Amino acid sequence: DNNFYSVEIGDSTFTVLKRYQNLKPIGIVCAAYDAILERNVAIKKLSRPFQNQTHAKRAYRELVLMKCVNHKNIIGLLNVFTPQKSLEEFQDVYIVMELMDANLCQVIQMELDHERMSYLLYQMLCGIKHLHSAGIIHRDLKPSNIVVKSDCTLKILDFGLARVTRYYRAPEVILGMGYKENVDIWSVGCIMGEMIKGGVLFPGTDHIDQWNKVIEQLGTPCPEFMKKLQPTVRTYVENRPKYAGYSFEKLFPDVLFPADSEHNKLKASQARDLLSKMLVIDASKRISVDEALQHPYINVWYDPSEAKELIYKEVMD
Amino acid sequence: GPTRILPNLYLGCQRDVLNKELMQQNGIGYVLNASNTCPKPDFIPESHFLRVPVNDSFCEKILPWLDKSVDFIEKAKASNGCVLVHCLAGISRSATIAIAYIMKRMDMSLDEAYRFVKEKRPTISPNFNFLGQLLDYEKKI
Ligand SMILES: [Cl-]
Repeated sequence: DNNFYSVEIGDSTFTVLKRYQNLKPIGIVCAAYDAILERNVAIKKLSRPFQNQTHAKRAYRELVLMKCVNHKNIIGLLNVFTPQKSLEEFQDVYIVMELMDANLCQVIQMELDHERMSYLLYQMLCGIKHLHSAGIIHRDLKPSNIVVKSDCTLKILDFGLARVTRYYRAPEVILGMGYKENVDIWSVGCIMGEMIKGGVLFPGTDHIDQWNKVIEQLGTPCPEFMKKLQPTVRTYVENRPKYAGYSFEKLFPDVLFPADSEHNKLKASQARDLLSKMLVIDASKRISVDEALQHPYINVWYDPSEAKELIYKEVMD
Repeated sequence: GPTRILPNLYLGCQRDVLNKELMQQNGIGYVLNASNTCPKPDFIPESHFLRVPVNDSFCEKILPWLDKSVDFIEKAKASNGCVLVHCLAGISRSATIAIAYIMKRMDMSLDEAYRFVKEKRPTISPNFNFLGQLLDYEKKI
């Protein structure tokens, strides 16, 4: 398809296929109407993604991953193009995806029952399981890169890090430890917690501060865990005041949950239990995504009866 | 632009050094570059500059370049010069060297010196590898 036009969106120029109509802003991403599919879509511009060695490797991975992965809780790729005609001309990539109605930041902020929180978390966990099954650990799961539809369907937008908002990263990442799949479970816990509490669990402007909120709430890790850290990280961490932390009953009381819910005392204890197994500093004692999906709080949703030449190269497929 | 930490000592990122204008306004005479990749600004005499060739990682050792680093800052204040300590972002590597410098000259501990720099440049967040090393440096002093 070679039919291109241009529109000024805010400070940028989008130059897209004629099929994408009436662009409105929401990378820089605008919304459009796809005349050939008769639905709204999102168009994300990647400008000079090879502006350097880094943008290249992140863009190429995302671009490859987006093309070969597909699952219901991962945002769907509809199209990929470049308005430029040559490899020399080559400047910008456009990614067309399906368009949701809101990001998880907004949704967190709404008034949610147990049924909806459970469903969002369940979807999150399936998205992640699918990623791990493909050998992809996300390591950067945040409410801002998760979007949800009006009817509560949840899609994960990105594939995470290779290989500023730091609030959802696992202790392993701050502590320089090795990580495994259940790293992503820590992020889920943070999100879950945020949904119940009504605000970020561990809000901080740097590593020190992050760690602090973490230990102030969950308690200083035991000596066995301290010994797992490399010498230097260990000397810094063992030098920080000790904290007893709080039990999950005190961190997540009943009152925080929506008030007139059928069976909420049981539902709140299920939620607290799940949290208590997710917000666990020692990753070797933290639950897995598979165990999480089987947890009483989440398992209601299981149904037994159902189922730069490179970049440019990759854009022209 | 870059953050004044002390009189004659600035802490910044590579976009700061590469900006001729900003650099001319502050008086940036010297450069302590704390990265392997960030190049010297076309306008700084070699002798007025220093690379501390380190990466921002958990395995990098920035402790053995400390002494060198503080001297270079001290030396440049002796000639009555103004030093910019930077790395790619001025968040981790360069902030670590600035803090070491604060610890030494103000007889401050890591906690105190970190807070001193942090109040002036709130985006600083050196990794725990570097902070552990700074505790080790606290001892030497
Ligand atoms: Cl940095």
